[PDB]
Amino acid sequence: LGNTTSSVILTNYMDTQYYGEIGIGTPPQTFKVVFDTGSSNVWVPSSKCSRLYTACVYHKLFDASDSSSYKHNGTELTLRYSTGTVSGFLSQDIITVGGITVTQMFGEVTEMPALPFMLAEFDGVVGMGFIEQAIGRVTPIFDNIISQGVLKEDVFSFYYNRDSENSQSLGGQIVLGGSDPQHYEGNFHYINLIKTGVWQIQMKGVSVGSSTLLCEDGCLALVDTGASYISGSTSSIEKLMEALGAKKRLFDYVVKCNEGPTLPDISFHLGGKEYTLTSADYVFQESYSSKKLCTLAIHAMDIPPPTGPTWALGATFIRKFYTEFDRRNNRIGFALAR
Amino acid sequence: LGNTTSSVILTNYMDTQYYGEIGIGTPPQTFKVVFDTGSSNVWVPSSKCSRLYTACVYHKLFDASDSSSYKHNGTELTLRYSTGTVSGFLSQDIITVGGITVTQMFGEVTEMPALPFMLAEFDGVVGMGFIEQAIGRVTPIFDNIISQGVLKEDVFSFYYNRDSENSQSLGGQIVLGGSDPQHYEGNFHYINLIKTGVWQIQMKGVSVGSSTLLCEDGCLALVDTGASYISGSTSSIEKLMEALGAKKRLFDYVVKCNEGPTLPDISFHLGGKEYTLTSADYVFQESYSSKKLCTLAIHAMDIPPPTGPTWALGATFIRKFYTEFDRRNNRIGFALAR
Amino acid sequence: LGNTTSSVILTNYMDTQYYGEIGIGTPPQTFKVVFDTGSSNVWVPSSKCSRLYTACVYHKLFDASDSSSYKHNGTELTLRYSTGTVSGFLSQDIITVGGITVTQMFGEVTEMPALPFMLAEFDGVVGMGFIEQAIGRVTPIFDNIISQGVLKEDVFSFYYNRDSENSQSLGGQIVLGGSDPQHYEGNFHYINLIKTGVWQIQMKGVSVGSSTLLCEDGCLALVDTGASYISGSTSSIEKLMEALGAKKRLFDYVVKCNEGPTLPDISFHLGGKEYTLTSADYVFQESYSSKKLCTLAIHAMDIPPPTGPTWALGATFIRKFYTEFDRRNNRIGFALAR
Amino acid sequence: LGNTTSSVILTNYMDTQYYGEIGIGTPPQTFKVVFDTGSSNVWVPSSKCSRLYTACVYHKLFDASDSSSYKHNGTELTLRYSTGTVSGFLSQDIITVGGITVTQMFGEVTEMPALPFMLAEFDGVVGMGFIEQAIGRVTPIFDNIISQGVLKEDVFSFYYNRDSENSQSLGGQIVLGGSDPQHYEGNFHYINLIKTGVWQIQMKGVSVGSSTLLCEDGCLALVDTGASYISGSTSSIEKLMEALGAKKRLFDYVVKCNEGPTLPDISFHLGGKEYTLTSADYVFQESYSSKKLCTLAIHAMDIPPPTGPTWALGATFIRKFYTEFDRRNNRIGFALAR
Amino acid sequence: LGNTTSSVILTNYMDTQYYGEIGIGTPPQTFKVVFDTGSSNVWVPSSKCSRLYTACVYHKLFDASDSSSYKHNGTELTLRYSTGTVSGFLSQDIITVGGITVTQMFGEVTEMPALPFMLAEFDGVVGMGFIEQAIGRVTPIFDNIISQGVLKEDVFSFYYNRDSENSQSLGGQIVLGGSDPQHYEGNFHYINLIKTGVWQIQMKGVSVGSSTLLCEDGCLALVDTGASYISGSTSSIEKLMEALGAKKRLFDYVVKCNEGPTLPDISFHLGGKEYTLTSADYVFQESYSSKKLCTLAIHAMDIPPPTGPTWALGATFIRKFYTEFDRRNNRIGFALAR
Amino acid sequence: LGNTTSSVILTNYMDTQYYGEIGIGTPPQTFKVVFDTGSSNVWVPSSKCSRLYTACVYHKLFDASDSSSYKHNGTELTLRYSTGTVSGFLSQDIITVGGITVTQMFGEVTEMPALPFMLAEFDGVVGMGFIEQAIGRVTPIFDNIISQGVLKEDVFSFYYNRDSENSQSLGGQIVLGGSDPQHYEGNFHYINLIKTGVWQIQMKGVSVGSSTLLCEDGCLALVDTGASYISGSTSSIEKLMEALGAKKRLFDYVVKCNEGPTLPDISFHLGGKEYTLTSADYVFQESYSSKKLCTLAIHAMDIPPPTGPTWALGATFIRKFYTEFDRRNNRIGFALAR
Repeated sequence: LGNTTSSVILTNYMDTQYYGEIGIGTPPQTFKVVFDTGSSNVWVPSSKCSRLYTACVYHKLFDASDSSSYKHNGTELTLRYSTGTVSGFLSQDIITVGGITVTQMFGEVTEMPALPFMLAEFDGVVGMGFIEQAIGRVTPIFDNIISQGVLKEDVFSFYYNRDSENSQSLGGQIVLGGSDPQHYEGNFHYINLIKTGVWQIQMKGVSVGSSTLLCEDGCLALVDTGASYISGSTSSIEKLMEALGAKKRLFDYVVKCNEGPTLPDISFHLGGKEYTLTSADYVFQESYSSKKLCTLAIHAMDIPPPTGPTWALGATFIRKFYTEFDRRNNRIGFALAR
Repeated sequence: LGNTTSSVILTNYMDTQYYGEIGIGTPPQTFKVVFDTGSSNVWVPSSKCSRLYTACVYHKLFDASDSSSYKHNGTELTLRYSTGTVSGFLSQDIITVGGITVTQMFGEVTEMPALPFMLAEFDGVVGMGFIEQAIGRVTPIFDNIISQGVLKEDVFSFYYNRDSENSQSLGGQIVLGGSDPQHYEGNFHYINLIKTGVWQIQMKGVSVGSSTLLCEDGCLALVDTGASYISGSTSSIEKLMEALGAKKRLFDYVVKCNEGPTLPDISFHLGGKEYTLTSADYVFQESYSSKKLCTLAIHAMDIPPPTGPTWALGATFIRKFYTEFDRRNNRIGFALAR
Repeated sequence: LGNTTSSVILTNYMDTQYYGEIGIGTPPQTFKVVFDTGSSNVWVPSSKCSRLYTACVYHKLFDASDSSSYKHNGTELTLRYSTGTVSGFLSQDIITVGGITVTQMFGEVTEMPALPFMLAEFDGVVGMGFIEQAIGRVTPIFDNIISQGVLKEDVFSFYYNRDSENSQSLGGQIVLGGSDPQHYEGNFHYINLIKTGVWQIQMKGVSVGSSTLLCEDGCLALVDTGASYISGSTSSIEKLMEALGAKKRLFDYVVKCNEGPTLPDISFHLGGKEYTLTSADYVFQESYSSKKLCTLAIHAMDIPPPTGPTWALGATFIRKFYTEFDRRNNRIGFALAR
Repeated sequence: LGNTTSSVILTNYMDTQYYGEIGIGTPPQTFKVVFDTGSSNVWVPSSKCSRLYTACVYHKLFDASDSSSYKHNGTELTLRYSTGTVSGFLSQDIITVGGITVTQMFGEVTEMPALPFMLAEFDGVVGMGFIEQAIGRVTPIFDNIISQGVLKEDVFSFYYNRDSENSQSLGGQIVLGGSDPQHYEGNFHYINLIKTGVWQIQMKGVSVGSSTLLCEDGCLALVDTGASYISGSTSSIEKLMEALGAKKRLFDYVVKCNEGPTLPDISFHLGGKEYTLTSADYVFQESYSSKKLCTLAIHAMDIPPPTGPTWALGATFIRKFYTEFDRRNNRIGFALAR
Repeated sequence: LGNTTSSVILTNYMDTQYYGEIGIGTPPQTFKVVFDTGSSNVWVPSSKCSRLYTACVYHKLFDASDSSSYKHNGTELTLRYSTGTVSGFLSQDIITVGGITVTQMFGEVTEMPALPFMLAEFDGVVGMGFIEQAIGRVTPIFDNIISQGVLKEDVFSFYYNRDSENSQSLGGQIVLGGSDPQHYEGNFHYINLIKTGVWQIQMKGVSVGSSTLLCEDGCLALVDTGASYISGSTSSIEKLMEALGAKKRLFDYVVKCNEGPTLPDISFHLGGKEYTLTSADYVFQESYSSKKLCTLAIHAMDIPPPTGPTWALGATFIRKFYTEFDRRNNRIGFALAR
Repeated sequence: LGNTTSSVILTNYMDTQYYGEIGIGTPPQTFKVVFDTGSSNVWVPSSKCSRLYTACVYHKLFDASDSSSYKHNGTELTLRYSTGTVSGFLSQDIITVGGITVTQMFGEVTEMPALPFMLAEFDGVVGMGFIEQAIGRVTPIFDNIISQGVLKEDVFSFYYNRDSENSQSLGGQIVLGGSDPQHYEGNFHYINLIKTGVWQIQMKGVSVGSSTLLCEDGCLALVDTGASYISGSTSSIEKLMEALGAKKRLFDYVVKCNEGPTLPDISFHLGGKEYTLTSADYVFQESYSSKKLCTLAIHAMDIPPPTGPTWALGATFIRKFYTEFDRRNNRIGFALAR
């Protein structure tokens, strides 16, 4: 341990994508990345990404030939998420994350599909997960930063803000090595991980207003900074949505915008505490008109073993509760807001 | 040289005006002022300003008749900024800035144009530039603070925050006599002034996306805490804006609001570091609508000789990079703001 | 009879709620109320309304202990509407309605459900119906005002305006004791009530364009100032909507906004006259785009005996036709506009 | 004392300017003027106003050279309002106000600032305040009308309507010598002036929702027909706005438009009655959008001694309460407008 | 052939109607008309159009009695389009089209249905089709203009612009007698007509991204300047929409607005070339929100023999490709843009 | 009389300002100027303009001290337009307009009001009116060009384009000594000037839809290239706007944006031709929203004797009709622009 922290300011795109800058190379090539506790690899698109993929013409590409600290590896890799898949090869270089500099093995991505990566405002991903789930067992970036012995504590924290058209306010902030009390209130309460290797905790029930109608007898909750939404299994979400009176439009679940504020609180029972989102927290009140339909920030996602079936607590949850991921103690701390 | 630093808390109005409070006279008459490295005089509006100047109706007015420590001078002065002019006369009184008290000659302004000053939340200006550029050869406030030999270093530093809808967020901060490590990370990187007497450095190139398409044979950068935006020559900005796909209007440049988030990076090559802004840093993202127009915090400003032609790096730039102004070593230092 | 009238200016919320001020107590506690010909009791929320109900934390509460004219009664009551139900107890106090002061028994409401009363911009309800339908046979407020012998005529009238974003114009007006010719044109034509005790008239047919396709052989029409919409039985409305080419979205019936103006007039045959709404009168033209769906201000409502089955002519109808409720003659007068 | 009352019809521009017509000279030159209880001088723009004052280009100009009943005076005068200043010189001529003809000294204004006067639909001002506050000790118009002994009572009354998109709606009305019972209901309630010479009364408290949180040890209220809004001291309004959740901008305070309708009541305790405004009365509701900002008709205005510190009750207040100004008994009467 | 061209500037209404001015009569009565290669008759509404039809009260009517060049014919005619039907009688008069004057037989229309002609922003139609499909074998207007021998070439061209809220730019342009290179780039490539008498060409396939999944083994394509959209048979469009992942909302096919840019190019194989529309060309991106649904500018239309079954390439196609209809050579030329 | 024509390319700013470049002095100092048939003097802003005139800070300033061909005069002058006034003094220098060089007396302007000139993209004005209306009897530029006997005809012509978002579109064009057949079609139609000395013709009537409801006994039309709009007397425009259903605001008239496209034609009867504008020609269609307000390019302007009362036909009109100004025959010719 040392005496420093490093923060990275995040851009909020439409409350569904949150990303910040890293630099790769000497001199640094700068990319927009999602900092993702739900995966463990660092990747960006390659200058060798063939321009067949519209996604690669529309994102910043890493040119290894322009860095005097680049070292070749070549080993191939396929990274696949629950919503999309990328593929490429391993390279080594220096990565700057809020003026921490760290030598890191990462993926230069050469196959990058339009679905979904044309919708991505970010270029790549910095996996904040554990080595146990890293592809190619490449040492994750946070472990390499812990190895430097500069960070005040072996934790990192996430603030995700609510988007506003009347402010140019920060979209979010990640702090490596600690937390920022400006963005939460009170004190952390922690829930221990079921096992090291995944940012996943036991959940003891999910209530809709007055009744634990879901997850009686327990279920799993991934805390996923790379997911836009709160997610459940298709069956859990069907039942949640019936309880709310929301219905599947064509693609998504909606409520009449005026009735949004009549919807019940949703509480997630974690570590003896109730983490409660109100309807204002989980419905996109694009308006409050009785003539308009409004979407909810909750979706089905059937996550396969070994990680799933599980709920995923993504940006929707994180906007409400500032989150501290504690590697030393294998636990996740939450605090409100702000 | 002593052992003092004073900080002044600043208010951020709409990401365009940053100002703090000074007290003039006995008893103190308080004023909201911009601390401005692009000018070297102090002024506030005067009680002798005709109320046919509506700007004077809408601001705090120094009344000499209520100050027991006032000393008459009466010498005429006119101050010219690129967006407007003020005129009045010189007076001397005691000024408090962050618990430092200094006897100072300042302008009492009696002619204060509606455009731009009806649009100012601030009342006046504290010039932080050098005596060389002082109108009427009046000794600047920072030279007079140095002469007291209380300050630890002959330096001052600026932190400009992003806008907030929260009361708790600090709008910004000036430190007299040092820098605040709580608002920057990594290390300072320093560029020497072309010449003492102006806060202007050499700029080695401006790149927009993946091309050094501007300032290719070097140019000038004024580091200007009193400017809201980044500015360049009309021809430089025309070229810059062609590359962004932006439309020129009367006073600004706009893009379609849906286009904003995906506009390219802009980098400024200063003293052997690239200083990169993303679109989130220079677009006022107020909507994601394809039907609406979103302003960029970059504009044309043709500054004349001897200082210009020059780029000016204002609040758009300083928000991302904590800035230290070093009078001892005639240099400017940048570090990543937090 | 006397020589006075009393008017109360109404706020229009989104063309679906219309409410104005009454004061209760000495000194007066002011509430927002809907003036409702479809019920006969006065009620407001109580200071004794337990804060379990989010609705009670979000509405103004009557504190009996702060009125020197309050007299206890205690008798309990349940008031239930077609869309929601309230419950509480009877109290007596002085109620001011446009500077008429009247001693009135009313309900202090202690049970107030979030569905629908969290959507209510009004606090309570002033029932303008007859004693025959009053709960607890509490003398309705208008009968108590008639008893004073101050009103020029034993009638009351309603103006409901169309909402506009470009005006701060009156939302509506109720006149006790007469009418306001500024808000209608021409002369009233009256339809007699089927029976005293309910504001309900015989309807002789409903035509969609050129054909009385509905209510041949007669049907009932409640004139209901407490209802947002024109309503029919589920079967009547299914057939009306098929005739218009409107369809059930998920929650509501919609048309493409561009096709709104192609929809046929709807005429209600009352008292030998045709009361005609055009499509502009019954469709919420939130836009006129061929890319957008627009909702209609007509809904199904199966009203149970003894009052139903019946149509209900609520705000949608009243916006078109200024309405005079004539207690002396047991009839309802209509006139256009304006 | 005689048997005449004259009414003047007023135009309502956007709920912010209320003005009627006077005729000056022989033949009459007509002017749109605000009748203003917060000032005691009459002025109109002069033909001698330089056309470099754009405000003079855009208004009606009195030309002395076309009036056979003009009498020269020529004494300089300056008039200062809280939002701007006019300057010119004194002239005498015949003025007709509602079919009363009076010989009157008025200001011919030759200096008329673009801000605020380019934004005025009106040309000039008829001061209805007392001689005590008259600049240059000029006898006010109402004192000269009283001296004719034609008026029934030494009183005048104001009715300010809500805005309308209809041509038929009367914008407002001033009655000279009485009040119009057609535009108020219930009874007048009277408060005595602190002192003759100013239309200022004692205010006993200002409450926001269910709490007397302002003016708790009493304060001052100017009843100001020439002001658009209700105003308080900066500190009073900061506190008021904190309680409403409103954001301060340059010239106004805003809330999110969806929040407007549910903002609390504001009450003004005047002479043993509470005068209550709902949010519909003080919010310019232009939209119900969560993304838009809606202005409040309440602002900060620090009026200096001897008149201030004071609240000012302008058109926001007068729209709800018909106001009678009684010079005989040095009092102000309020009744509920209709 | 002569040496002139005639252009007519078109108004773009919502990207779905395009119309320009013609004058009929001496002196000219001016009408808004769609210039329609998909029909061959000229018609406008008649002054003799009974006002039963709301469409006729809402459009400009031709009064024969006010023209000194009107000559009676009387022969009746019914014109029916794929979306609506009109009926009336033949008249002769002088028609001015961009200052070409031509004696023309046209239909005075006396039966004009609200569906769809109440939605029409245009008054009438100028059929640019061949005599073979003219009703009453009335010589089409372009043949009568060719007969004058004034036009530089026996062709006419169409430019249709994309609508913009930030410009008052031209909606479109038709050029009789040639083309305007300001509105296309590069050189025409032509496809020959299957047969003279219809503006219809052979199509050799329609691909969605990478695969000719439609129209393998050939199909027909009408080039129809009177159609808003690209259309196919119901079966072709069902399959196209499944391939895109679009679905039938209630009335129309939609995609989530954010996913619009992920949709594949659509290429129409005509004359050995691929005419490619991107998703930006065929989806109405009224927004790009993940919370909103967006409609496509492609619809089913089962066109009956002898002309159909066929695709129709209407405004959606024409916006992308500037179109030259070449009567001399019986072919259609296309060029991009602009 | 010689054989030269010169064209000057104009820039279209927002359909409201049309201007081209002139060069003054040796070496040339370039200025953006409106070519204005409604005035007869040339002026540009002067370097002697006080920078307390913010308009002068924001425009190009003629500096006599940098011109070797300058000749002093110094005579004061003031120029009055209907929307503002400029003042300064006379100077002589060489002016180039489209490759014609002429020695010219012009105004150096030292007083330049913020309103309207802060809103001008142009710097100054080239008066194209007659010597009769020249302030200070200064010979107008076109009289001095004629005296060189280089021009083919004693005429000049104006083309004003519609606005564009394209760079390639020419904003407009003035031809000195002829007309450009590339920008008009059909034949010119000529009206003789009421009198030489003003570009004013007789107008025989103004019709709105199907009724000559204005200028029924004849009136005056100034053909004014320096005016943005069509203007009439206040009373004429009130009547015109009543017929359009438009609302009057401070500086303009608006309709609901959805109403814009269906507003009636307006025709101007000039010399035995009707000149017809559709709503597309005089509405700034920025939206089709029922909630938004759309400005008309028609306004009230009361021009005084001897020139007025008069209508003025500005850019709204000239955009549709190519205009030739014939000094040889004292007439104005119109043809349909293309």
